[PDB]
Amino acid sequence: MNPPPPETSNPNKPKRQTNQLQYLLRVVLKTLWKHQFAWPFQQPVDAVKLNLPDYYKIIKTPMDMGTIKKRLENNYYWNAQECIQDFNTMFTNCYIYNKPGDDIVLMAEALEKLFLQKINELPTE
Ligand SMILES: CC(=O)c1c(C)[nH]c(-c2nc3ccc(N4CCN(C)CC4)cc3[nH]2)c1-c1cnn(C)c1
Repeated sequence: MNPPPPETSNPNKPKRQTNQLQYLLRVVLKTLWKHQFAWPFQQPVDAVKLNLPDYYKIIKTPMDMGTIKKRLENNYYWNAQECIQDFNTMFTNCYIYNKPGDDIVLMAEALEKLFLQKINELPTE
């Protein structure tokens, strides 16, 4: 069964827009979005559709680039580090639930390299 997707806005959580957050959406997210291995990470894991009845029994902090995209578009993050933590959570969840050698793991490893490749240099203030 699928839990509700992660929130992309919160009236109690303060919003903020920075140069690095604009960079994280314009170049980081949107380039990773166009990678050939991006399709398994563009939406929350549908455990019912994907026949993964144990996914949310294991993953208690799910994350995907679709949620990250909407959060960046809604200025959900306070700074760039909070957004980067969502990217790291998405990758770590994939390595936690799956095993080395899986196609999904090779695809997450390729996106993670390109992710670190593009956050290596961020704009200043
Ligand atoms: C467990 C795991 O780490 C996974 C993650 C983070 N994501 C997927 C995943 N698998 C998919 C298959 C198809 C699609 N599509 C194609 C059509 N398009 C419209 C978008 C939806 C999206 C998919 N995401 C898996 C996965 C690996 N094994 N399984 C059985 C699921």
